[PDB]
Amino acid sequence: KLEAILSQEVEAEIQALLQEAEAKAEAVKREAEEKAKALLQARERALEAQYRAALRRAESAG
Amino acid sequence: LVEEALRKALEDRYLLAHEAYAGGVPALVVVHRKEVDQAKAALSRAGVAE
Repeated sequence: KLEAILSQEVEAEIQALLQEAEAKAEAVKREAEEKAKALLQARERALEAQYRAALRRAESAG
Repeated sequence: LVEEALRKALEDRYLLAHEAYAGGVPALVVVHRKEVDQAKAALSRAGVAE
């Protein structure tokens, strides 16, 4: 019938839009994990540096 | 004539309604959006226009 056409113009948009917004809610969240990981990768190198420098200084000093 | 033309053109998912006024009938055909061109084409072949 004619009401069955109407349910199909909607039922198409409301999956196109909600599939799109579940891949932005994916995407932001993927970059959020890859940032936190990298802000701790730079933190890891820094600490190392400070320890290699530190020990050399105490060897020289002594 | 108009009803036949519309029915073949537009299947059974078109709505043709009419209501009188004393003499002829002003008729309204109601059709889905994007089925506009087809709907028009059907009126144009009978010689009836908007």
